[PDB]
Amino acid sequence: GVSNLVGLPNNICLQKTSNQILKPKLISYTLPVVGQSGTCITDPLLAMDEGYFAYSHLERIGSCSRGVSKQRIIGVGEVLDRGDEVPSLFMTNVWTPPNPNTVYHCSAVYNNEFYYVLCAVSTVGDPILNSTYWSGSLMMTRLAVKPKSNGGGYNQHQLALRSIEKGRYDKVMPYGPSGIKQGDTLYFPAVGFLVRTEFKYNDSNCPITKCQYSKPENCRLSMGIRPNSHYILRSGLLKYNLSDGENPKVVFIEISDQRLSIGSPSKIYDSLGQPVFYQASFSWDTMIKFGDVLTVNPLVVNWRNNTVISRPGQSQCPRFNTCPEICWEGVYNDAFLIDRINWISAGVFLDSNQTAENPVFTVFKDNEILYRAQLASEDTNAQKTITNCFLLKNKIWCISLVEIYDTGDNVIRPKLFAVKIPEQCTA
Ligand SMILES: *[C@H]1O[C@H](CO)[C@@H](O[C@@H]2O[C@H](CO)[C@@H](O[C@@H]3O[C@H](CO[C@H]4O[C@H](CO)[C@@H](O)[C@H](O)[C@@H]4O)[C@@H](O)[C@H](O[C@@H]4O[C@H](CO)[C@@H](O)[C@H](O)[C@@H]4O)[C@@H]3O)[C@H](O)[C@H]2NC(C)=O)[C@H](O)[C@H]1NC(C)=O
Ligand SMILES: *[C@@H]1O[C@H](CO)[C@@H](O[C@@H]2O[C@H](CO)[C@@H](O)[C@H](O)[C@H]2NC(C)=O)[C@H](O)[C@H]1NC(C)=O
Ligand SMILES: *[C@@H]1O[C@H](CO)[C@@H](O[C@@H]2O[C@H](CO)[C@@H](O)[C@H](O)[C@H]2NC(C)=O)[C@H](O)[C@H]1NC(C)=O
Ligand SMILES: *[C@H]1O[C@H](CO)[C@@H](O)[C@H](O)[C@H]1NC(C)=O
Repeated sequence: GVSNLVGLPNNICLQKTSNQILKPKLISYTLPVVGQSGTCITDPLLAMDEGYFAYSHLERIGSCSRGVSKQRIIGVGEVLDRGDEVPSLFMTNVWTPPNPNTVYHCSAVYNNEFYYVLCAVSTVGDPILNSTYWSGSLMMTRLAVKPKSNGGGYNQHQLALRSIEKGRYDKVMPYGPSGIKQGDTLYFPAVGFLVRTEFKYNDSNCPITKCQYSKPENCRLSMGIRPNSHYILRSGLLKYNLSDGENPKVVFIEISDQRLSIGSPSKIYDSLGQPVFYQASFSWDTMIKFGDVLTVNPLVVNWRNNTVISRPGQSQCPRFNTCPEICWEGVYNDAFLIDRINWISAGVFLDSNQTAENPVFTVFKDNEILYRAQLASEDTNAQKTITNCFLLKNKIWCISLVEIYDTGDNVIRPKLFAVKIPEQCTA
């Protein structure tokens, strides 16, 4: 079957090459995302663990940003080899909340037959864009990956969050596609909203050395979505111990201050016997942020010193920016570690400076891109990108979800690709 990337997988190519040895296969049609002309599919989540996956999206009628929310899909299922010997996703269980207008920022963790999905519940829109008026309310659903006919609360049911420990943070919420379980406590990528006049930051920790026109205040102002924001954002994890009587709390853990950046969508995952953490770059530090997790609680991450991977921005903080500016921009494009011995990772990235376009599956190390494969056209518009890799017959496969703009219908939709990591550098 399909299993996590653990133990001693088949060899992969380790050399920088321009040979086309990556051969992505399009596998969207196994999920309900091929879509209908007058509908936009937005706000996707994909998560994978132990032969299962959780998937979520919102469908809007008309406009992609201001359209009417038709339905929120939350499904789980299994990753299975089609006869082809190629992995693909198959739903087994799907749920829709009663009110699709109010669910935001879902995040999934798998544990022993069930996926847990933590979401924000808001009556004032995306909580990030109006945080003062957001109530801070949360919701968690449990889905069985193996539905059992008329299974009452086994198949689906919601859990009650009657206690949130958030220390000195006003509000706390899930903020990233997926997390990890730890026999058997759950950890969700999350973010904390700290009242700005409580943020202890020493401006003399802001790298201005040969950054022309970069005031040392910039690193503190950029910790909120706006230089005058009431809150600043701090990434971290939400802990949820399943073995806590009957009302397990949720405890916020903040990310350490090494290479601090405004809280943004993040991800924690298990690769080869140890957890990795990825944090999207939504401000001035535009080089990819991920690394082995030194310790989970408290959270400290051994950020890689990657010099080749970045992400497109706008005028102020374009791709490859490293100088402290005041900005809130960027895109979520994560990377999955596939070989620790050599620290090689795979991800889909947008190969452009100031426009979100040209999605390229790329395998890479800290200072070298080894090889790559265009996923669409060089002026294809794209956004969020979520990669998970695993084993199929001891061979490493990755599955990437990529938000692509469809020029026919003028709407975005998730495309799924399955990519085998080449076991040799010649075709
Ligand atoms: C995120 O969160 C909150 C929602 O809780 C939102 O605040 C609300 O925003 C709307 C503005 O879009 C505002 O409604 C407008 O209010 C003014 C009257 O202003 C004052 O009246 C209230 C009565 O007690 C008082 O409580 C406050 O002092 C309030 O400031 C009104 O002039 C507007 O009407 C406009 O003109 C035409 C008239 O025909 C309307 O038909 C049309 O709808 C117009 O918008 C409008 O009603 C509302 O009062 C705010 N709610 C409160 C509690 O403050 C934030 O705006 C939002 N923040 C972000 C970044 O999105
Ligand atoms: C990346 O570079 C730093 C500095 O050379 C390495 O050492 C520590 O890294 C962390 C992460 O940014 C810093 O917060 C510490 O101050 C560094 N300690 C020092 C000065 O030795 C780090 O190990 C490198 N990461 C990699 C790729 O292993
Ligand atoms: C996209 O942005 C990058 C970063 O500024 C540009 O690449 C740099 O181009 C300058 C030209 O002065 C070189 O000195 C640097 O070495 C480049 N940085 C690296 C290592 O990539 C790039 O040219 C931009 N794309 C364009 C031309 O629009
Ligand atoms: C950090 O440095 C700045 C400037 O020297 C200072 O304001 C601050 O007090 C220092 N650290 C602390 C908390 O003492």
